[PDB]
Amino acid sequence: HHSSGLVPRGSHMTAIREIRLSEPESAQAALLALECAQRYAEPDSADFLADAAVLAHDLPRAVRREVERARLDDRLHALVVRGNDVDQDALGPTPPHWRQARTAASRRYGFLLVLYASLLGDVVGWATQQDGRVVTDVLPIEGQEDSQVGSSSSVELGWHTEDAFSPYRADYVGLFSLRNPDSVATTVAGLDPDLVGPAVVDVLFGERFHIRPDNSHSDYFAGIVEAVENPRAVSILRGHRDAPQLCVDSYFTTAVDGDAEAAGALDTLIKHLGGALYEVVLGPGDVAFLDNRNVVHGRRPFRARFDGTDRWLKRINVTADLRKSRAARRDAQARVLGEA
Amino acid sequence: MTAIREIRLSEPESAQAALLALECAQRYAEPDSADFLADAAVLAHDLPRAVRREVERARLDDRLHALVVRGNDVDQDALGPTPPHWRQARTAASRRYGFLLVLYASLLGDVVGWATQQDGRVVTDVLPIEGQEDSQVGSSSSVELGWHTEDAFSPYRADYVGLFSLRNPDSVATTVAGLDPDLVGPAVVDVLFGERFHIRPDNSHLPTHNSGGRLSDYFAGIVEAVENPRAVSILRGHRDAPQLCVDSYFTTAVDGDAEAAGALDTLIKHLGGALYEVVLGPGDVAFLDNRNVVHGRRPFRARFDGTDRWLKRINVTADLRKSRAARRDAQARVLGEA
Ligand SMILES: O=C(O)CCC(=O)C(=O)O
Ligand SMILES: O=C(O)CCC(=O)C(=O)O
Ligand SMILES: [Fe+3]
Repeated sequence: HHSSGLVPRGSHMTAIREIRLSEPESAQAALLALECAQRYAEPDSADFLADAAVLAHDLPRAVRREVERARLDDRLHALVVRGNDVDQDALGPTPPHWRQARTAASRRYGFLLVLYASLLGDVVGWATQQDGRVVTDVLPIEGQEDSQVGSSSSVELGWHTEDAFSPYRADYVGLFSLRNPDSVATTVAGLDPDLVGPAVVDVLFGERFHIRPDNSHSDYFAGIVEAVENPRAVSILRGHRDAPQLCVDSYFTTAVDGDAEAAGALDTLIKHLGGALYEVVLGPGDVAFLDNRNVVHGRRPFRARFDGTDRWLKRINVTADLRKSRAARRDAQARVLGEA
Repeated sequence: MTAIREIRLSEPESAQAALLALECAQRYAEPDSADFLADAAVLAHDLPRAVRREVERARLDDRLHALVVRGNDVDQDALGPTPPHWRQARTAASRRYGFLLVLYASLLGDVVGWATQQDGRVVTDVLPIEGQEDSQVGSSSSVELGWHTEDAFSPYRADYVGLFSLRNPDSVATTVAGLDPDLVGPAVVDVLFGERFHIRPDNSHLPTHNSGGRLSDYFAGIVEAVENPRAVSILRGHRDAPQLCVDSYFTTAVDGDAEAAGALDTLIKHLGGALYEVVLGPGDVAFLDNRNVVHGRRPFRARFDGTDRWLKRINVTADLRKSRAARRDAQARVLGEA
C-alpha cells in the first residue's frame, strides 16, 4: 500500500519526507524506466535529457504530489522514496570500480534516478568527477578504503556540502540504492539555529570564510587554481534568517586570515553539525534526495568484501536553475560543469 | 531561427487545456490562492503532452526570445466588458484565464509577484486606463511602452514574463528584442559585462500604481533602489550566450564612465532598431525569456467602452528558493514582503 509521512530529527519537523511506493506504483515507475532504456541511448544522453522533465510527469501522480511538496519545503533535509523494484539476480555483481559500473544491467536504475531527479530540477555533472558522467556510481574500490571519496569504506567520509567551494554546487544530491546488504548509512546534518548562539549565527552570515575546492576538483580551471590560492571571502549561511542556506566542508573551510571571531564561529558550527549528524539508510530500491542547500552529508565507516556483493548506489546532482551555470557548460544542453 | 517557438493548439488540445482550467476554477477561489499554487506544478502536467513537449524545448533553449501558445478557448460573450482599472480586473468570468496562465507558467518554473506591483497580485492585468495613456506602465495606450527587461533593477527579476491575451481587437503588437553579441562586437560586450550601470525601478513599482492603503514600508526597498542604485552589469554569463538586463527609461552609465555611457548608447540603438513585433490574439499566451529579451508594447488608441485590449500577466522564476530572503515564508510568492 502507498504511504507518505514526515519523520523529524531534533527540532526539524519535516527533516525527512518519506514516501513508500505501493506495488502498482513501483511497477509503473519500473515500466517507465524500462521504456526509456528501450527508446534512448543513455540515462544522461542529450536525446533523453531533452525529454527527461516531461517523461518524469508519467511517474505515479500520488508520488509526484509528495515530491513537489518536498521540492518547495525550504527546511527539507532528505526526501526518501522507498520500494522501487530492483531485480538483484538480473543486476549481477557490484563492479570493482566506477570505470566498470555503467553496465547494461544497471541502465534501468540510471534512467529511473534521472526521472525522479527531473521532478526536482535539471540533472548536472562535473568534468573532474567520474569522467563528467551525470549518473555516477558509489561503490567501494580496493585501495581507496582510507580516502575522502565516495569509493572509500574503512574510514568515515567526512561530512560536507556537495561541491561547497562552487557557485554551481547542486541544490539536491540524489542516491538510488541498488544493494546495501549491511545497511550502511549516509550521514546527514543541518543547522538548528535555536541550538547556536545568535552572535555565532551572525558571524557565519558574514563573508569571512574560505571554502577551497576538495581534491575531486582553460577559463573555468583558471578559476579552480584561483579558488585554491586566492579564495574569495564567502559566507557559510545565506538567505532569510528564518530559513538560512548552509555551505561548509568539514575539511576545506577556514576563516579569513586574522579573523579570530570567524575561526571561533566556524569551529562552533563544526562541533554543532558533528554532534547533530544522523543517518539515512537506503535499502535496495530506496532513493534519497538530500537538499544540499540545507544539509551536509557523508558516510559511515563500513567493511567492504570486494567479492561483487558490496553496497552500490547510483548518484546524481540536481540544480533548480540550469541556466545560471551556462558560463561553466560547453553549450545550452550540455550538463557537465567545467567542460567549457 | 527558433528564437520564437510557436505551438498552435488543435481543437482537442485547446478543449483539454480549457477543461483543466475550469476544473481548477471549480476547486480553488483565486488563480493565486495558496492551495492552488502548491498544487500548480502537478496540475500543469495534465496539460496536453504535445504542448508540454514544446514548452520543455523552450525552457532549455538559452537563446529563446518567446514561447507562443496560440488558440486557447476564450468565450468573449461570457468574459463580459474589459474592466476600466486593474483593481477591478479580478472578475469572476476571467478567473479561468488566470488559472490557465498559471498552469502554462508552472511548466517553466514557479510563479511570483511583487509587493509593489498591483497590490502583490501574482496574476496581474494589462489593460488601458483613462489618465495613463502617456505613462510608462502596462495600462498606457497612446505612448509606446518603452522596451525593458521586466524588473531590470532587481536581482529577483523573473526568468519568464507570461502574457495571456483575452482580447486584442486592433491586433496591438508586443515588442521584443534580444542582443546578438557578434552584431555589436566584443569591445561593447566587454563594457556591458562590467558593473558600470545604474538600473532604477520602473514607475509600476511606485505607490501611484498601487492601492493607497498599501503599507509605506512595501515601497522602502523600491525608493532605496531609485535613490541609491547599485553599480550593475547589463550582460552576464557565457560570452556565447550572455543574459541581458536593461531598461530603456531607467538605465544610465555610472557618473564619469564615458566608455560605459557610449556602450549603453550603442546598445539602445541596436535594440531600438531590431525591436520586432509579436501580436497576441485572444487565447494566445506568450512566455518571454526575460534573461534574453527586452519587451514593450506599440502605441494604440483605447476606446474606453469595455471592448479594449486585455492581457493577464505573470512572473515566473526558475528558482523560487533563491528569493527566500525577500518572501514572507516558504510558500509565499510575493517578493518584497520581507
Ligand atoms: O555513500 C553514501 O551514502 C554517500 C555518498 C556521498 O557522500 C557522496 O558521494 O557525495
Ligand atoms: O502589453 C503588452 O503586450 C506588454 C505588457 C508589458 O510589457 C508589461 O506589462 O510588462
Ligand atoms: Fe514588461
